[PDB]
Amino acid sequence: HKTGYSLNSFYDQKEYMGRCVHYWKKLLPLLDLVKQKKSIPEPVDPLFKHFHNKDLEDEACIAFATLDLVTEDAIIAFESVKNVVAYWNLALIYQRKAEEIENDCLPAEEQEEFQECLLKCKGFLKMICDEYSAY
Amino acid sequence: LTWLGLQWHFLSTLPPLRKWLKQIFPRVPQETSRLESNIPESICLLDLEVFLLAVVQTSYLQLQDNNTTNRPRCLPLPICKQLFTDRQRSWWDAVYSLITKAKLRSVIQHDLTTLRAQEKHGLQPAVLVNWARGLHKTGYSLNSFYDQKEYMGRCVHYWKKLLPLLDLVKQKKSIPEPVDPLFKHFHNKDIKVSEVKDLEDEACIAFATLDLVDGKTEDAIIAFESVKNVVAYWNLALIYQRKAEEIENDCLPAEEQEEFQECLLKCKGFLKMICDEYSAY
Amino acid sequence: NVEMAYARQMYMYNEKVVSGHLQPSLVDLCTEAAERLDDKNVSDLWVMVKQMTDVPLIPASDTLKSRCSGQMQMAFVRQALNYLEQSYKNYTLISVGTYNLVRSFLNIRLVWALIYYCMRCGDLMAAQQVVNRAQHQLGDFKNCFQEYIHNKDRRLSPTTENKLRLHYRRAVRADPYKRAVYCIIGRCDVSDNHSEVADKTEDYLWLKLSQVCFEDEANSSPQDRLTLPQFQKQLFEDYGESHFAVNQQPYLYFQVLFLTAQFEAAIAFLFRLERTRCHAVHVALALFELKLLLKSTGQSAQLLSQEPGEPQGVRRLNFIRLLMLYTRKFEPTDPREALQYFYFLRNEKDNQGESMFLRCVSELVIESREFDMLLGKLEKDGSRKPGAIDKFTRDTKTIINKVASVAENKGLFEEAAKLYDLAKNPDKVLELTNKLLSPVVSQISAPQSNRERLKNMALAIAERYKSQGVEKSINSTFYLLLDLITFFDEYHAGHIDLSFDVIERLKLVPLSQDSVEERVAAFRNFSDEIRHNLSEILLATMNILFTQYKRLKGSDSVLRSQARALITFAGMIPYRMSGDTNARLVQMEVLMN
Repeated sequence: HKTGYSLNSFYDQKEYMGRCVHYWKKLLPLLDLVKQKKSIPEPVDPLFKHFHNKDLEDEACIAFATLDLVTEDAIIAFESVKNVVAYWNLALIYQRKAEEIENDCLPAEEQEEFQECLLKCKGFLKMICDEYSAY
Repeated sequence: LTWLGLQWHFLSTLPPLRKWLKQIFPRVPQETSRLESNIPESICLLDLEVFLLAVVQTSYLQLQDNNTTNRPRCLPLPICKQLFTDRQRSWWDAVYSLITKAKLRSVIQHDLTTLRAQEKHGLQPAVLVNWARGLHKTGYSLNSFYDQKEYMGRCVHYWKKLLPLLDLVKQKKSIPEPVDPLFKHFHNKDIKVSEVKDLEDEACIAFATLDLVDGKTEDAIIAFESVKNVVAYWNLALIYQRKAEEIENDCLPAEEQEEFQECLLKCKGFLKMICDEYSAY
Repeated sequence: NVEMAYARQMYMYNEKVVSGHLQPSLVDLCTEAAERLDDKNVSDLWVMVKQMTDVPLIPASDTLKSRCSGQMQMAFVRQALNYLEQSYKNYTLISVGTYNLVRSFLNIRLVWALIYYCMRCGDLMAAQQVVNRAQHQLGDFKNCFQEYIHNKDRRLSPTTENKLRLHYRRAVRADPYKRAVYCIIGRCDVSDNHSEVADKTEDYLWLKLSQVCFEDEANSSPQDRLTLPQFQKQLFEDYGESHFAVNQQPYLYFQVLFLTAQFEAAIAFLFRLERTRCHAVHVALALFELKLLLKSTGQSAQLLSQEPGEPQGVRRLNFIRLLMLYTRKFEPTDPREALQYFYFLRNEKDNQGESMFLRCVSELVIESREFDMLLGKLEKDGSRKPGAIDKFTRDTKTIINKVASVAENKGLFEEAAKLYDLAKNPDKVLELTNKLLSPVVSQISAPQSNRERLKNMALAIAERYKSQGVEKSINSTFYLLLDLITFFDEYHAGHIDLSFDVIERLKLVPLSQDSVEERVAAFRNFSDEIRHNLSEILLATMNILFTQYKRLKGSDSVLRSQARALITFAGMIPYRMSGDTNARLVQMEVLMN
């Protein structure tokens, strides 16, 4: 997804989001198995069976919001996920609409960027760029 | 509404359907999520404007047919009689009831299945051809790309749906229809042998233009370098200018020669162009 | 039997749906067959189905979300509580008019009694009558009831409901009808079941529904509020079925779940009920045709599978596996019923991208083997007397073509060939015929070695195509197979003369030293199946020349010339054949030398 949203091409974002959602979807029902239970009984190494390191909905709705974005329903769908990318999308829609027009939409930017600051204190480079410039 | 549309038709100028329908239908969004679900409660304004388009065309055709061959051609509201059909009024009744609202979905379900050209319908190619051209004009009208794109969506949908049915003119009926489903006629709606390829080149136009209104300048040109008309060359020429605004030199004689193609096609005065070449060239 | 009543129902519904006439009523048709068929379980259960599901629809492209939008709960409670009141009063008429039945019923068990009777008979009118009757000492209950009857969903004012809560907490906490009314109306004593008047399970649940507060009033106190997740969760998990008496639950717990909107749950339980297999199938199919069933992705997965990320508890059941198992019941006699069941499949998405009904048709009907009633008969004339497949669709050609594709994948040679031929598939028919005839050509055709039947069938398809005007390459290839077969029959009978005549007639092998070049220049123009027969043909022809030379010796220059021509052909041929055959040909040349 990162290398995909790097580019401009719609016909590249397409396949990149497709494979990203596919891998998250494949992992997803396996992500349910983690309750003191056996992950995959693999005595052999399939190609990569590693210990003490290893042990799609959110990016899907992010994808649908940026889909309709690529400006009211944009914010509508942007206010459904709540990660750093959601808060950032809402922050920059706020700045875009309220550079030099109205005040109370600036505290919106403020409080949301402070959710993002509490997120960046939490070790989140989950934004495409580091927040050391955003906050 | 239908009398006004008929008059604008006689005056050879398409209606401002979007304004009137925005005024009547207040809250309906402009598009649909999926074009496969027979969803009566996912109405778009554009489905309704498509109904209105073919309703105007059919009503005008029927009044033309009704032994008018009478200087007032539209016969103002009080003097004339019903111009649309009774079942179109039924669609109007039930859809308006649901929009400006125990609910039976017979009329609306049957009629959405017809309109969206999903699994089973009855209406014949000239219908979707005129629909597609009307929505081509309505999409080319706005400067807003955000609406242009979904309007190209409508054009492209009707077109790709007309493709596989229209190839059925090989000494064969389109569809045996005892009942007039939504717009069923003859000696107008039957599409002859020659204009199929014409519609196909127009469909190549519409598809490449869609992907131009979607950011893929690569296969946009890949597709636009296929048909042998004026539209392809004008598209490519604007594309060369735009993409090589201040990039390279060698790709400018290319636009030069393609505009010379367009000049050889203007020498015969081809008015198929939207804006006159005496301005662009 | 009752399966057959439901069957005739299904056949009529499917014929109407196909012919495109006005919508047939699955729900009323089931209830009506139940009206006729003296199964009180059928009558009551189907009337309950229609009378709880007869609410306003809302497709809105959202199945579970439309079924879970609070107004869905409001309409559910409306139909359910009204039907319950009506059935209670229709039993009351036995203790018996309305108020007379209610009083004689208070005595059948043995002003609040009359107002409670109006509540349990569904009459806000009689409630207000007894209200204005006893408004002397009760005061503001009349006004709160009037506001309840002025708000159509019986939704009280928030200040009024707080007043009712504090009022039942103050006084009615120690008249049971007054306590029940004040609590259910003011959303009070939500924890209390008020067991003083609560003697029925469904009535208790409807009282809890009257206690249910559906809105996000952040100023609604913590415990006196009922949310749908809490109520349905305690009802399904915590209440359990072994408490709800699974014995009478064949009419009762399924009913409680279907009236509290545990749709796939009721369907699962009544599917586990033996005598309710076809019933559960019919109810679930009605709902899913209404698009009401929230379905599950994986088919192999358990009858109820819960997706990851789905609202906690919303049950997604495999309609695929359900109806497939339900059709595996009567698949052995009523494949017509298999088709009438498949009628729901032709619109969905099979994971590869195939039609579900078409996949089921191919697999099931091919396994069922009744072709003439299944897809049609290529009659004595060769027209396709169409099967029930053209009785549901009009694309029997694509049906037989998908039959040919799935049958190719399923290794059925004669069957795939029959299906493709019915679809009029020339290349596929001829190619399968060539693959089959490559092994059955030379094999010693004993009495019924499948050899004579293969010859008759190949020649029959050949006469059909040739007589009707059906390419030339494959056609002449078949002619070559027939010629080689007849010549092999003569060689196996010992007819050396006719064998030589036929070998000269087919003009494939070098009969003269200068003809090796021409036959080798032609050999590259043959089909590979001919390169498969050339080896045996050459062995047989060399042996024939040797036998003719033996006759001429025991009774030869032309025979030796033919042996040398055969040597030249077999040596310069681009087919690297078994060296043993060349060795035996050289041995024959030597014994001729």
